[PDB]
Amino acid sequence: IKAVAETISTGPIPGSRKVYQAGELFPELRVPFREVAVHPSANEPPVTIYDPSGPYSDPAIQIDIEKGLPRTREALVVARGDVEEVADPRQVPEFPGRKIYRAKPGKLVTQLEYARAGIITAEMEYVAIRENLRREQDRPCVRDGEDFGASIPDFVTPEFVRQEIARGRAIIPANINHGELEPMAIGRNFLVKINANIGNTVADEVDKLVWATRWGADTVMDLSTGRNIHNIRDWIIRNSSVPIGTVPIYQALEKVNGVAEDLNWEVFRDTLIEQCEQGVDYFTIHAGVRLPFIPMTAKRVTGIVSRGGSIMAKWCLAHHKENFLYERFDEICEIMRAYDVSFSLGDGLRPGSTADANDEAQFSELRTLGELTKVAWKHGVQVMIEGPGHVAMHKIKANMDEQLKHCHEAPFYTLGPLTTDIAPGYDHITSAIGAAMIGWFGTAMLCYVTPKEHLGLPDRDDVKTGVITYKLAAHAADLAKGHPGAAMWDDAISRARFEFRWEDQFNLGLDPETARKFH
Amino acid sequence: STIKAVAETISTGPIPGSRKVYQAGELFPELRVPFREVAVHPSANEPPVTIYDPSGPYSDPAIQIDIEKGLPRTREALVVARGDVEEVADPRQVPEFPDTGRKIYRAKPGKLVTQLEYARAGIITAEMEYVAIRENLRREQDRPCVRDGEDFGASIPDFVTPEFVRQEIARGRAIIPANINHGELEPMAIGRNFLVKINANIGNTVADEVDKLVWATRWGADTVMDLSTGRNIHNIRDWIIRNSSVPIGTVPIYQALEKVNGVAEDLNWEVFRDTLIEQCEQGVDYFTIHAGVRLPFIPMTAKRVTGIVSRGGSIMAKWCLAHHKENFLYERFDEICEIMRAYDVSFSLGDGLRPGSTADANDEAQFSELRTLGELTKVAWKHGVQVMIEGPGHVAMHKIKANMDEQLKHCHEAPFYTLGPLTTDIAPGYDHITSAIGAAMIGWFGTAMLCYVTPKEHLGLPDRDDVKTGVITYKLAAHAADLAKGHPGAAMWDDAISRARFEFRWEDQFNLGLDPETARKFH
Ligand SMILES: O=P(O)(O)OC[C@H]1O[C@@H](n2ccnc2)[C@H](O)[C@@H]1O
Ligand SMILES: O=P(O)(O)OC[C@H]1O[C@@H](n2ccnc2)[C@H](O)[C@@H]1O
Repeated sequence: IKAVAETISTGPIPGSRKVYQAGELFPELRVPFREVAVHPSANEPPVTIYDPSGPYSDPAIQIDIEKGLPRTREALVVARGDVEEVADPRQVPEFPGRKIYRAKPGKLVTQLEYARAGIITAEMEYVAIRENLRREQDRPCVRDGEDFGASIPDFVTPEFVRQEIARGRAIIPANINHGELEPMAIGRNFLVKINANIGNTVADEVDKLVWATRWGADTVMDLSTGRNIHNIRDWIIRNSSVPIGTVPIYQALEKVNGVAEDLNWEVFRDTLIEQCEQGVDYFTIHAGVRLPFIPMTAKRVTGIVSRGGSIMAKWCLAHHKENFLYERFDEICEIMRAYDVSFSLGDGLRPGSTADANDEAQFSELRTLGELTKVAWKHGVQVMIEGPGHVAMHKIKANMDEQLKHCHEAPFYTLGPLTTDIAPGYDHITSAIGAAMIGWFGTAMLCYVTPKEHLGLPDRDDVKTGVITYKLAAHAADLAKGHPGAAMWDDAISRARFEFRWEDQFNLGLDPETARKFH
Repeated sequence: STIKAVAETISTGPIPGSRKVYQAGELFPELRVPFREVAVHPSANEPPVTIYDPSGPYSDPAIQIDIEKGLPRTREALVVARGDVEEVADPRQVPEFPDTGRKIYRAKPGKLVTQLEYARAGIITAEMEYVAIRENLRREQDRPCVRDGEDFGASIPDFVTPEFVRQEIARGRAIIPANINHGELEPMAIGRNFLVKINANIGNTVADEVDKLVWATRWGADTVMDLSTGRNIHNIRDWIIRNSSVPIGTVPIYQALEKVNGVAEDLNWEVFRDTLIEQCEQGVDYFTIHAGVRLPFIPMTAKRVTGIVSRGGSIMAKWCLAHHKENFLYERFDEICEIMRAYDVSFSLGDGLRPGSTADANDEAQFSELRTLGELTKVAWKHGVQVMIEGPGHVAMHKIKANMDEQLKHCHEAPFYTLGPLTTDIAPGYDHITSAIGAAMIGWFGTAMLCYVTPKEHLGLPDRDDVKTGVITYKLAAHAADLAKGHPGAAMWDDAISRARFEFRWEDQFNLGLDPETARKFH
């Protein structure tokens, strides 16, 4: 509590300052960016950089993790008139005022539902502003890139955001119970986003949360297992300005003392409700691990490597019945749409080795995920699809084409891929290669990999390394795609290099203090 | 005294988890071709895994290292045996290395001497069999084979034979950098149809540099370049070459420039010429030479974001603008070939006009130079000199294939040798990563050798630890390319380590990684 209050890193990002752009449709919005001014003699405008760090890097805002972040999104949600306060919330150190919400009976609360109704929500304008990086349409816009048939506009408008969401091609993860959130969008026609994984002291985890988003993590997932992951997660969500994801089966397994066999729908249901009221923005759910797909993995070089996938497979095998997450998929949807939680359909059968890439198991699950996508959309629930994994370079394009076709252009969310298995200790690098390429091919979010992958638990230095690696991978992809806003950054830093403006070069880099130190 | 400094600092002995093994030549029965081998747990019932090993005798317990004497000159006797070279009457003489045991050689007038000349003459040399054996990683030659990859129209065989190697050299599509005066060399091949090689740069105390050489090759550097500037550069380089089992490259203009006291305008042919001969006799295996930076090309760089970033290129640009004359490396190219051919030194045609930023990638100057390199290539071949081509640079991902396409066409499939490329400019201090991305991709598209990049790129001088990070980063990039190309030897390594991860054989997982000590420590 107090041990965290000091250990966490706050203050402006070295070389820059927090700036805000206000909304027009919703005049009270303040959309955050960070700004990097260069030498006056350079005679250039400051450079605007996308910033997921939150109020933590704004000295005007008092931080107190014991109280949580300001709930600056709560008012915009209540004002829509479709949510009511939950009379008696579910209940499980404890986090020390916050009302808990749920859609009114018969009301529609998801971003997808709103978008299909023709409605531009506050979150949507928020995202449109955020995605433009304060660029003005004052100069001609010439595209240099190859985006493989994507529809990235010269300039994002709130109406474009609504169009993308309504068609299922973008999502805004935004539980009505995460009032702290600074809205972001995931989708091919926007900037490539990245995810940081946290989870095994409360301070340590909040710390990694703040550290991860300080350096550019766009979402964070709390992958905690073991004792007291509910209370733990309170501390993270209340103090997070980025979307927070989870794998609900992890906690459900704990309730049944780590026995996959003893898992059931009731425990999983209770867990969902608990996490919905908590403010979790997306759930990874391995509903595509079907009974008959499991024997397809017996011949694999590395079997089933997914944690969530292994758990479901163990249940299916012990009972010899169809995956109950797959079975109750409609009932899962009826819960999530009441709070606007997004689906992240998991790859239980992802390749754990390049030998296993693009095999029958992986693709069978993938095509099943596409089917479930349409069922999710019918209930008005937003979706993204999870991908591999270990994939040699010549198979990465093929991964992307299978997803695009079989999953109806829903956003893709990958773990790497790692492009070779032979370099433990450097897996952030083997995966950065695969991550940059697949993002180029159209992947919307990249889950990070740290050097400790396959070996140990990431400390806050491994977290940073991972985040910086994936930020540069994501940006390399934006640039190759010809994203309208990518090359101003590269050109700014390159003009500084040219003129020997060493300080501007450091301040414009993903990691200014490391660059200055090495110089 | 320097010798104590050196012998104490350098890392020697078995590479953790593996042991030096040799395969004997058959065409040349005295050849001993090195690999390293990693045995896995007996309960796995698997043969040891054979790994390509450029570490040299430093990790061979059968050999007693002694830097004062240099490395075993195991190559001298095969060179001499051909009867095409003779001792130099009066060798050029420039902490000095005790170079008393080494005869210096030069081609006899009218004799064949270069690997390219022998190859075109239908001759299979000791270096050719050596590399063919090496490239096979001790795999079984009489075996059905089916390849899973996409090599974009390469000509990779299921199994490398000495004649395949000869054929590749003769058409100019592969080289073997091997100066007759580098008797310590363990021969290696560079070519699209062989394993992707990597290069580590060192240079700026002698013991500092010899350590980096040993450290670099220990972790998998296939060649090394001594990019030293300033004073003592000839004498330092003695300590490197005599103690290198890998090919050593330089950029001769760096030294030529020092002889004329930093003034690029005072360079001239006489000083360049004398530099070439000195390094030829020293045993330098390849010369990066920026002969494509032509006078009319220089104003094209004016419209660039970062202009001319090549050090060698900038030096030549300065000379040209000052004397208002065509690049003399270009004008006297013929004479340069006649010198190199007499010692079998390979050309590395430098990219003086490479893009220093993604913005300038694939522009007029870059490609104008590339087509010129392509024309110099034919002239070099006419003189019987081996050639590889140097390339970018900073290039965003979507422009990378186009680079390979232009190179293959205009430079007639000669081997390509890239520095990265870096695929974005905004991560100083992580440029080994931004460039690993480009390097793996262009390796996949057919690039033969990848010049590495460390976290210090653009910022500082790499220390011991930066050199290793760069080397490991490029080894995995080069391997990622081999795997994606469907190279017949690549999958075995990845599969072995994946079986170890699956069966929870931690020791084996550690030992089969590019960096065993790190993995064990992280675990
Ligand atoms: O599938 P398992 O349970 O192994 O791993 C879940 C974690 O891996 C991430 N992921 C992303 C794509 N595939 C998997 C997912 O977002 C979460 O961070
Ligand atoms: O062009 P300059 O003189 O800056 O750099 C030459 C170094 O950079 C390497 N290189 C490789 C491809 N392009 C450049 C070349 O092999 C040598 O190692």
